[PDB]
Amino acid sequence: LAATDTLRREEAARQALAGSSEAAMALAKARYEGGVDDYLRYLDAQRS
Amino acid sequence: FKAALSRAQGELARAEAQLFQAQAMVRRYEPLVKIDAVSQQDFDNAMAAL
Amino acid sequence: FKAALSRAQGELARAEAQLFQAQAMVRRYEPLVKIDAVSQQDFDNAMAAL
Amino acid sequence: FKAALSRAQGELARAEAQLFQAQAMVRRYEPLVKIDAVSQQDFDNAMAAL
Amino acid sequence: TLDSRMASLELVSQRRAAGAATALDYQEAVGLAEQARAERESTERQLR
Repeated sequence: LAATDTLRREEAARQALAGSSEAAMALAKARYEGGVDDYLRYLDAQRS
Repeated sequence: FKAALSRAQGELARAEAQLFQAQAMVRRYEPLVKIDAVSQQDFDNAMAAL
Repeated sequence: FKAALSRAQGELARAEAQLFQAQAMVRRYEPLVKIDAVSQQDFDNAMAAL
Repeated sequence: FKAALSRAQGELARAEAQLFQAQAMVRRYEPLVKIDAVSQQDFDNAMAAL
Repeated sequence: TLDSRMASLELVSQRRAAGAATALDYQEAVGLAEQARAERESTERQLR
């Protein structure tokens, strides 16, 4: 029970983190297509 | 006087090149600041540079 | 007058050195920007410097 | 004389652009420094720039 | 540590709101706060 409860909350936190990195994707891709950031920054964001 | 004119035109060309760079910077930054990809401060600096 | 010409030639030599550097930078950036190795902002800055 | 006035007006326009940028910087930093979002040193630098 | 992360997150949120920070900084602060929350869940599980 303790593991299941703590893991539900932990997965919620990790899902929020993944959503945050995906928002970083949206922004980094927008910058790259906008010609501000090179491909290296976009690829680094993808890896992250 | 032709030489002085050439110097003035060279300064003009330098200023125009800088202006083209600033215009390009602002054109790229304008849609990005709308989605907060660049700081409003950075866009304001770009606009001041333009 | 010979000294003034020497001074002006020194200034021209410095300008030519700067032009050479900018030309080399743009030559290196031109193939790289096509594969997006350098940002479009950086290429336009290099072109403005040239 | 008209050209001299135009040149001076261009210089004034650049100064006004710089003043506008500094005003925006200070306006943004003023609420932030109260919550210590920006360093007191940075706020004093912004005030000096303004 | 999580309280520190939330303090920094709120502070960066204010900085973005005032326009002195990009959305990238806000996103990475969010990710850091989520990471601290996941760490707290892991320690809670261990304690239970």
